[PDB]
Amino acid sequence: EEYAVLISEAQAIKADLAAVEAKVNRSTALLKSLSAE
Amino acid sequence: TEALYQVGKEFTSKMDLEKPNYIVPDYMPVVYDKLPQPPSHREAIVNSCVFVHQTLHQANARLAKRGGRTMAITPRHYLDFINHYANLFHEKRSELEEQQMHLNVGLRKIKETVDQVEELRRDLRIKSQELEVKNAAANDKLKKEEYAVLISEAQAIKADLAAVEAKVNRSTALLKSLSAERERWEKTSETFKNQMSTIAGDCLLSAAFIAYAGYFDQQMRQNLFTTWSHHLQQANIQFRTDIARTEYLSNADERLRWQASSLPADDLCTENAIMLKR
Amino acid sequence: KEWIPRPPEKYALSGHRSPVTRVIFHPVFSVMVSASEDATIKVWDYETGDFERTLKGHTDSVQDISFDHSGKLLASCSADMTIKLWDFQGFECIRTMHGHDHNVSSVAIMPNGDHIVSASRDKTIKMWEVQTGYCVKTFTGHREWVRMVRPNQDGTLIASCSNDQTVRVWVVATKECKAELREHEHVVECISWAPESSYSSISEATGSETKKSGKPGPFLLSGSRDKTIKMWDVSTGMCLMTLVGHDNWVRGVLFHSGGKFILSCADDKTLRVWDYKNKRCMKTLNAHEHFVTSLDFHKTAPYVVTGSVDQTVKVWECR
Repeated sequence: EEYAVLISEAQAIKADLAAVEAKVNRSTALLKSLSAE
Repeated sequence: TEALYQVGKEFTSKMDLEKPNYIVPDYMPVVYDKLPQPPSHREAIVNSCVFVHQTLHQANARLAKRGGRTMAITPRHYLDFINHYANLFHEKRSELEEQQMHLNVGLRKIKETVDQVEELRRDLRIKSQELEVKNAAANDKLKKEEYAVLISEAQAIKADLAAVEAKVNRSTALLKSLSAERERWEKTSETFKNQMSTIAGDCLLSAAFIAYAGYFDQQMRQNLFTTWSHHLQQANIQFRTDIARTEYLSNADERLRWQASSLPADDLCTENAIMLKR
Repeated sequence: KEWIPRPPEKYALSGHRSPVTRVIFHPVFSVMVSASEDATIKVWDYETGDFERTLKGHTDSVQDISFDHSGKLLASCSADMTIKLWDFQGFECIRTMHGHDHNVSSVAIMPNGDHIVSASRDKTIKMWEVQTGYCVKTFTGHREWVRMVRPNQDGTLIASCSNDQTVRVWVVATKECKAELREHEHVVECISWAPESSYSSISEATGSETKKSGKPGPFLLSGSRDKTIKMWDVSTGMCLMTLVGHDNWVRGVLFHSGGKFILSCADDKTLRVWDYKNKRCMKTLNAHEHFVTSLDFHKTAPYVVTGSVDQTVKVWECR
């Protein structure tokens, strides 16, 4: 019962990890575009 | 008297001054001799204007008899009186119409708000039932990879439900805040039709006060205003007897600005400032 | 004469801060008057598209406006339960008639120029005097909201269209519904009758037989939300032809000044001009990006104007 809750918390943490990784990649692309500036 | 009546008719001809349910009093204060026996509302208004002009002559005669000093009452005084009457009528009618339009827009916005709040109620119950079925399916199927996906979607739906609940309580807090505003606007909108009925008499009194009662002291100003109000009452012309002339002819911002200019905080001083303005 | 609006526009007049409800032409002057939902009536110059002035006396949304034969007065109705008479020389409200409960929908002045007719949600039609302002006789018989009302060319016959599926024609003298028409598929919304220039043009279009007097009799036109425009006979009350092809709800219908084509708008966002004698000219003209509300045809000038919900009034050349 609580086991499904804990695996759902793991799914939450992996969704947050994916969002953070996407943000990091997007910002890295942004800085790579602003090198000349 | 005939010249004054004709001038009043011709000048105040583009003003509404029409009351379909006007009731002719049994004893009409006939000022103009050739006034029609069943006078209309406009004719009563012009007769009241002529009565005001002659009341100024009576006041001057009284002051001369008492040994006081009087100023000549000329037809230019009557011309200023009717000009002020027209200007005040137009200004007050425009202000009242604009205020009522704004209030109607506000009430329509509030009604759309409550309708969208009910729509949020139904959206909330739909979201709750979808969450119930989703977590029921997740628990059933987990009890026998994609199953973690199902429970993650269930979690996302709970998060959306929490955001929707925040919107619920926030919109409800806003909705209850505007309760005093909505009720006061409803009362004002219901009283809008009554206020339009009293524009003619109030504007007549205010124009007479501005054009005529400037030179006299407080006692004579009050006597003239009382005489005009009694004549309007005898002629069945509606006017508000609750508001003050200073409050009617000026707004609080202008009064506050005048006090900043070292204007004494007096009713007579306020009336003098209004006359210096209008 | 054979005027027909063209896809190119001349000016896109946008001054209203709320959807435009009706647009009309001044009888004599080169003046366009548009009534919108922001309680304001705006005056334009259709020849050069210059804003002239606004009439902001109304409280709630203005629904319908109408001139008289001389164009010397402007009668307006609004949702604030009142009818305002505008003096077009000074552009000031001169008489505000009260009563006629709930949202007033339509207003019109007979060619006599002495009395006014109006429709509202209160399922009745009232009759007013322009000189005094007293409702002397009240018309009853409609069982629902009445949308539009239009008189004849001599101030004797009046028809009113309502949500109750009935387009019923009335008389000034005996106050009786001589013709009652309940046959539309859904709600009728707009009506307009036939000028004398088109009485002869109906005979070969429908094959109707002349009576003993020889006059074809007054005709009737009524557009209904069922996407159909149908032109009727007032004297008898039978259908003559049904015009089908409007994509969405129809909003306004009228006849070409020459009395040869049919020109009407609808909620299909397009202006459609149709031929009824030969079913030939089926031009469809996109007019507005959003729903089109009202329209009018100039009696002599080659100009047509359309009012829409997209806050704009548009003027089309006629060619």
